[PDB]
Parts: sequence; C-alpha cells; structure tokens
Amino acid sequence: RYNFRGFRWLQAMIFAIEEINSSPALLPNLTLGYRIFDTCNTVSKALEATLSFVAQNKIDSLNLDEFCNCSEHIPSTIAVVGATGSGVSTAVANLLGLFYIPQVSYASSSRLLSNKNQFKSF
Amino acid sequence: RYNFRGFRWLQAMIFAIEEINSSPALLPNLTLGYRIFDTCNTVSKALEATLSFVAQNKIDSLNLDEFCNCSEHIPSTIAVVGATGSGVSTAVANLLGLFYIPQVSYASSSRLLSNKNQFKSFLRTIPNDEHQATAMADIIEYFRWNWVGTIAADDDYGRPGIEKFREEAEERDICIDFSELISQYSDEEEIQHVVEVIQNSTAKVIVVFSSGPDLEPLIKEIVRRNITGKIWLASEAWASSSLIAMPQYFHVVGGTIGFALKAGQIPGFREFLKKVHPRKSVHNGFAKEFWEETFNCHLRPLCTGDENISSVETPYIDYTHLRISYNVYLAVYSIAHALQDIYTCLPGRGLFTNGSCADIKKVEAWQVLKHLRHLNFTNNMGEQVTFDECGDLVGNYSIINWHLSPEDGSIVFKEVGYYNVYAKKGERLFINEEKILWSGFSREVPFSNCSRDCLAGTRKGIIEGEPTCCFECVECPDGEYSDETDASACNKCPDDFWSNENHTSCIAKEIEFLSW
Amino acid sequence: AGTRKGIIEGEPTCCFECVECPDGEYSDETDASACNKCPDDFWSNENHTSCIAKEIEFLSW
Ligand SMILES: *[C@@H]1O[C@H](CO)[C@@H](O[C@@H]2O[C@H](CO)[C@@H](O)[C@H](O)[C@H]2NC(C)=O)[C@H](O)[C@H]1NC(C)=O
Ligand SMILES: *[C@@H]1O[C@H](CO)[C@@H](O[C@@H]2O[C@H](CO)[C@@H](O)[C@H](O)[C@H]2NC(C)=O)[C@H](O)[C@H]1NC(C)=O
Ligand SMILES: O=C(O)[C@@H]1Cc2c([nH]c3ccccc23)CN1
Ligand SMILES: O=C(O)[C@@H]1Cc2c([nH]c3ccccc23)CN1
Ligand SMILES: *[C@@H]1O[C@H](CO)[C@@H](O)[C@H](O)[C@H]1NC(C)=O
Ligand SMILES: *[C@@H]1O[C@H](CO)[C@@H](O)[C@H](O)[C@H]1NC(C)=O
Ligand SMILES: *[C@@H]1O[C@H](CO)[C@@H](O)[C@H](O)[C@H]1NC(C)=O
Ligand SMILES: *[C@@H]1O[C@H](CO)[C@@H](O)[C@H](O)[C@H]1NC(C)=O
Ligand SMILES: *[C@@H]1O[C@H](CO)[C@@H](O)[C@H](O)[C@H]1NC(C)=O
Ligand SMILES: [Ca+2]
Ligand SMILES: [Ca+2]
Ligand SMILES: [Ca+2]
Ligand SMILES: [Ca+2]
Ligand SMILES: [Ca+2]
Ligand SMILES: [Ca+2]
Repeated sequence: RYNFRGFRWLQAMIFAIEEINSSPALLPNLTLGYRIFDTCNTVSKALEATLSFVAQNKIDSLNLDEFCNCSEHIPSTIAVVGATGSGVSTAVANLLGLFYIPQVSYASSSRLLSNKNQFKSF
Repeated sequence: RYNFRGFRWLQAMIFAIEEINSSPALLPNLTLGYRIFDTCNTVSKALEATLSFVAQNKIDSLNLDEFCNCSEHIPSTIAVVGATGSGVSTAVANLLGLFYIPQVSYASSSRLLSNKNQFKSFLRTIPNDEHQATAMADIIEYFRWNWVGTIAADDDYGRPGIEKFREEAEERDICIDFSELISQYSDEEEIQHVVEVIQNSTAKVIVVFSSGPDLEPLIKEIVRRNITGKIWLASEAWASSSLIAMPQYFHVVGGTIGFALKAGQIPGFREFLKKVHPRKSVHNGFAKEFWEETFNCHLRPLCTGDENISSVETPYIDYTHLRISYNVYLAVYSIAHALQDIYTCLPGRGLFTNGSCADIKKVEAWQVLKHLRHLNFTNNMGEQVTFDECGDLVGNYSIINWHLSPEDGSIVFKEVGYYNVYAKKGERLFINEEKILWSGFSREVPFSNCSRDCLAGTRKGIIEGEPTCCFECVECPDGEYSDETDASACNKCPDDFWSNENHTSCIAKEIEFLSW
Repeated sequence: AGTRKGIIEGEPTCCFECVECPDGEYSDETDASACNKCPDDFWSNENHTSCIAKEIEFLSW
C-alpha cells in the first residue's frame, strides 16, 4: 500500500535539512546530507537500512578475527531520524546503540524504549 | 560473574558435534565445524556475534549500492544454536531471519517467538510457556487458594507469562492482590517499593516469572529484612537456580514449589566433561578462564596444571539431571539430521521445485531451514522429535519442592508431582501432598484466602473498593435460613415454616387453639 | 434507597443485585452495601427509607 502521510514526513525531514543548509546562522560553512530509506512498517526493511547505516562500524567490528573492508566513499551516518513503529525502533535501536549512534524517533512512544540500559542512544 | 552451567551447555554442544563426527552413519565423509561465542546474557554481545555470523551473507545485501569485500577465510554459518534469554533470542532472530539462517534455541520459551510473520527461521527444543502458566493456575486452584500475588521480570519472558497466568487465574475465580515488575538493574528505590508492597499484602502465595540474575536483588533485600512465611511458585527459569537456592536464603525461600523440564540421558558426557584442560583445549578457548575460576589460580597463586576437576564443587559436575544440556544435544542432532536428510535425497522426491534436491557440497541455509520444518527423527532414548507449524517441541513438566539437606546442609530438589501437557484439560496435574514441606518444615497446607469463609446462618456482603474474593458476612434475618457455607444470600422458608435460632435450617410453625 | 446490594457469584464486584432491607433496618442512600440498624425507640418505614419513632401505648385520659 502507499502512504502519503509518510511521504509528507519524509518531505518534512528534507525541508528541514535544506532550510538548515540555506541559513547562514546555523552551522556556517557546513553542509548536511541525507540517506533516507523506506521501512514499509516492517522490521526487516529497517534492519537492512540500518546495516547500510552501520557498514563502516561493521568494518570496525571487533569479533571478526579476520578483517573486512568496504567502499571508502560510503558515508558514515552521524545520527538517524526514525522510526514510526515501536518494534522497528527497538530493533534499530539495538543495532545503532551497538555502535553509539544517536537515533531520534518522531512517532515511537512505547515505554519500553525509556530503558537506557538496553537503548543507550535512543 | 562466571557461569559454570553455561560452560557445561557449551561442552554439551561440542560433545554432540564430536559424537556426530565420529559416527559413520550420520553424514558420511562430511565434517562439521563450529564457531561459538559468549553472549553474557546481554543483547550487545549476542548482536556482535550475530554480525560475525552474517558477515558473509551481508555481501549480497541490496541496501548498499556499492560492493562490500570480505575475506574468503570468513566461513558461512549454516545454522545457529542459541540463545538462553528471550530478548536476546529475539534480537538475534531479527538478523538471522533477515538472511533465512535457521536458529534453534535450547532455553528461550517466550510465546512471542511463536509468531512466524516476524521470526521466519526460529525453532526450539524447549516447550512454550502457555502450559507453565496454566499449570501454575491449576496448582493454585488445586490447593484451594484465591488470594495471591505476582512478580515478573521486565522482559520478553516474564511479561507474557504473567499475562497468561493473570487471564487463566481470573478464569478460575482467583484474585490477584499486587503485581510488580523487577529487573537485574532495579534501583534501591524500586526494590524497596516492591518489598514494601509484598509486606503490605496479606497474600502468602506469590507467583514469580523471572530468572536467577533478575530475581537475585529482590531475594537479597527480602532476606535482609527477614520476610518469612511466604509461599513461592517458581517458573522453570529460577526453580533450580544456583543463585536463589543458597542455604542462607532458606528461611525465606524454603518449601518453594517449582517447575522443571523432563531430563535426558547423554552417555559418556561426564567423561567428556572431566577431560577439560587449558592446554589440551586449543579449539575451546573458554577452558582457561574456567580453570582459573575453578581452582582460584592464574596461569593469586599460579596454576600447576595438575589439579583435579573433582576436587572443587561447582555446577560443572555437581549436578543430578541434564535438562537444558539435553536441549543443546537435541538442537545439534536436529541440525545434523536435517543435513543427513539433504544428503540422502532421492532424485525425484526433493522438497524443492519439481521435486529437485539440494547438493550437500554447496548446501544453503534456506534449504536446511526447509528440511528442519519437515524434520522427523528418533532420539537416543527412543522418542520422536518433530516441530509444529510454529517450530515448537512440546514436553512434560516435573513439579519439584525445595527441601533441606540433612547431611551437607544444602538445598535438595525433591519431586512432588508432574504436569502432563498431553492429557485433557483438567486431568493434567498430579501432586503427592505427602511429600510437600510448606515453608520447608510444615506439614499443613497454608491459608491464603482474603477473608474467612462464613458458616451457616450468614450471608456474604460487599466491601466497597475490594475485589470479589474479599467480603464481610452478616447474619441471616429472622424468617430466612442458610443451609450452605459461603452463601450469597439467605434462602427463605416455605409457608407454615419459620427459622431456627441459628438460621441453619427452619422448623414448622406451631398451631395454637384451646384444646381438650 | 431502601435496598442494599447483593453479591452475584462468578461476576466482578461491579455486577450486583439488590434486595429490600429487613423490617427494622433502612437504606437512606443509594450504592448501599448494608442496611442500617437504626437506633432504639425507632422502627422502619414500610419502604425502609428512614426511621419512625415507635408509638407509646397506654390508657389515656
Ligand atoms: C508425560 O507424563 C505422562 C505421565 O507421567 C506419561 O504417560 C505415561 O506414559 C507411560 C509410558 O511412557 C505409561 O506407562 C503410563 O501409564 C503413562 N501415564 C499416564 C498416561 O498417566 C507421558 O508419556 C509423558 N509424556 C512424554 C514422556 O512425552
Ligand atoms: C478460599 O476460597 C476458595 C474459593 O475459590 C475456596 O474454594 C472452595 O472450597 C469449597 C470447599 O467445600 C468448594 O466447595 C468450592 O467449590 C471451592 N471454590 C472454588 C474451587 O472456586 C476455599 O475453600 C477457600 N479457603 C478456605 C480455607 O476455605
Ligand atoms: O509507538 C507507536 O507504535 C505509535 C505509532 C504512531 C503513533 N502515532 C502515529 C500516527 C500515525 C502513524 C503511526 C503512529 C504513536 N506511536
Ligand atoms: O526465555 C527465557 O529467558 C527462559 C530462560 C531460562 C529458562 N530456563 C532456564 C534455565 C537456566 C537458565 C535460564 C533459563 C526458560 N526460558
Ligand atoms: C504500606 O502501608 C503503609 C500504611 O498504610 C503506607 O504508609 C505505605 O505507603 C504502604 N506502602 C506501599 C508500597 O503500599
Ligand atoms: C530471621 O527469621 C528467622 C525466623 O523467624 C529467625 O530464625 C532468624 O534468627 C532471623 N534472623 C535475623 C537476623 O533476624
Ligand atoms: C514421525 O515418524 C514416526 C516414525 O518413527 C511416525 O510414526 C510419525 O507419524 C511421524 N510423524 C509425522 C508428523 O510425520
Ligand atoms: C444451634 O447452635 C447451637 C450452638 O452450637 C447448637 O448447640 C444447637 O444444636 C443448634 N441447633 C440446631 C442445629 O438445631
Ligand atoms: C416509600 O418509598 C416509595 C418509593 O418506592 C414511595 O412511593 C412512598 O411514598 C414512600 N413512603 C413513605 C415515604 O412513607
Ligand atoms: Ca547553514
Ligand atoms: Ca517505520
Ligand atoms: Ca544468552
Ligand atoms: Ca542458574
Ligand atoms: Ca481499592
Ligand atoms: Ca467470572
């Protein structure tokens, strides 16, 4: 199915980023980019997107006794905006707080995400 | 903290793999390898291990337009055995089912992992926890209690079980006074509040869906304040925990009634356990710390290397039954039997398109998942093992009691009954009350009703703001009679009859006239 | 008023019946869980809503 409200939210994020870039007072001489994916209200899609986000930290993983390298020009995401559902946000929060990447949600409101022992960067 | 039971489970997995390798009948000319990590009962470590597992499936990931590179030395994990916690299992299962890697757990029992619209590749050798909550309700109903309390862990294991117990209890006219949530990281204020809630109640029986590491702070605080005279109904997670079944806690947690899984037989397992050595174990890197903690040495005095394992009493060998270890054994054998069923595929009977078969030399994870979904094999003891449409394996329960040891002074786990999950509803619970020692020493069943039952000649009356179980009885009025105990209202006598002085029955009226 | 609440078995406390108070007791207000045995020298109405002083009987001039 197609969600027009979700596309409006995506447009809101893009609009905010562009307005930050145009303004000369907030972060002079610095530009903000973005990499925005669709979750389809499903954990699997959001987890694929999160793996894309943390590929660099996968390169920086410690468990692997043998090194692995990816494309150098792959950007390292500083912070993530999302997501809507609480289960999606829980899974994404696990993966992101594995690497201490801030994640600011806009519609997840479950109390289980108020635990800073499990969700450090949420 | 070091867990010797977990190291025993790891050794059980290694033993099963080696036994399968030695066996010529199972997987001829094929050798099984392994890669085993430590979760530390934490989601983060398990997720790092899972990332290491899927490092090779992540090569052909669509989310990245660019191409990632991984060394060929990194192997491809075909299946995973783990894990213990239900939250840990959920976190691992997300990533594993992202790539259709089968995952067979041995201790996770949350019902939330039965949903296959989220957890595509998940299997269990331990039964689901609906039956355990129903069995706790059956026990409470059997011993004729109606006024109980509930404690649960704030995770994926405690909450669904406590909810199932709540609904099953309200179906059976059982009233729950309090319900609290505890965690391993609960502040002093939270523990104090829960302890105060326990004190303020008058309900002796308390039902706990939790684990040892999560129940430890509450038990410690209760022992610190000496809150005795409580009846504890344990779930399988902490009914046999070494962190709660410690003798100096006995006066608080004596006479506890709990659940246990049906044990199993692994011939030759103890001999494999006793052969551990830090130097001989090159594949097993967890032997060094195990040895250091066993003999309190550092290889603090050094380790001579000539110590005997049996000299130190640890859960590594100081055990009686093998229940979770049998689950690990069954998990490994189930994966091996799926691989064998792949290896013996007839050309026109495959599970795949047009009856095609897989190639065991280039077998893939999803094919093994398909074969696990249709698995049917016979155990060493001689039982059939299949998984349902949700990947569950149903089994019996043994109801145990916490007694004291006359010789050692430790805590014994006597068997006082069984719960047969295969029987019809209402004929599943069996208990020998002649062996239960309430509070560890007593021989009379404790009383755990809100209010006392009221005898003939009275009727119940509502106490405002309190549940149905709590009531105050008022004597029957003149003319009405009450011939039952715990009656909602006084029955009225027929014509030409009037109530006794007791109102238990009613006599016939007298007739007065001037007589001869 | 005049009737007290009664327990229905197998139902929560929110669900109740109600029955008239016995002769000698009354129920002035609603949501009453009991009927008051009101003091000496007093009996109940025919509707058990309040109390009436008992009639004193003796030979009168
Ligand atoms: C669960 O427990 C019940 C009762 O303990 C088992 O039923 C018994 O099975 C044995 C044979 O294994 C019979 O000799 C008994 O007569 C049975 N008792 C009954 C029916 O009350 C049942 O087999 C167990 N389930 C298992 C082992 O999967
Ligand atoms: C506590 O309350 C329970 C109510 O659930 C009482 O159980 C009843 O016991 C009588 C005994 O004759 C049975 O006839 C009823 O059927 C039971 N009610 C049930 C099972 O719902 C129990 O007896 C009470 N405790 C005491 C000590 O009387
Ligand atoms: O946490 C959650 O699941 C909900 C999801 C949600 C909320 N508000 C919404 C509006 C539109 C679509 C979805 C939502 C509140 N937080
Ligand atoms: O789902 C869970 O978390 C529990 C954990 C658990 C169970 N049984 C155990 C025995 C020992 C240690 C841990 C456990 C039951 N499933
Ligand atoms: C316990 O009861 C006392 C006495 O009424 C009260 O002061 C206290 O707040 C109660 N505590 C809890 C946790 O209910
Ligand atoms: C705790 O209570 C038990 C039983 O009442 C008693 O035997 C024991 O001495 C108590 N210990 C303390 C420290 O109060
Ligand atoms: C599993 O195999 C046994 C034969 O040992 C058979 O009796 C049983 O019906 C089979 N179960 C299923 C579900 O195929
Ligand atoms: C009424 O109760 C008294 C007190 O126990 C008893 O002695 C008497 O027999 C009872 N009357 C009956 C049961 O008719
Ligand atoms: C008693 O109450 C009834 C209401 O059911 C009323 O109709 C009647 O007049 C009352 N009788 C009195 C107050 O004497
Ligand atoms: Ca700017
Ligand atoms: Ca979403
Ligand atoms: Ca674990
Ligand atoms: Ca334990
Ligand atoms: Ca109340
Ligand atoms: Ca009911």
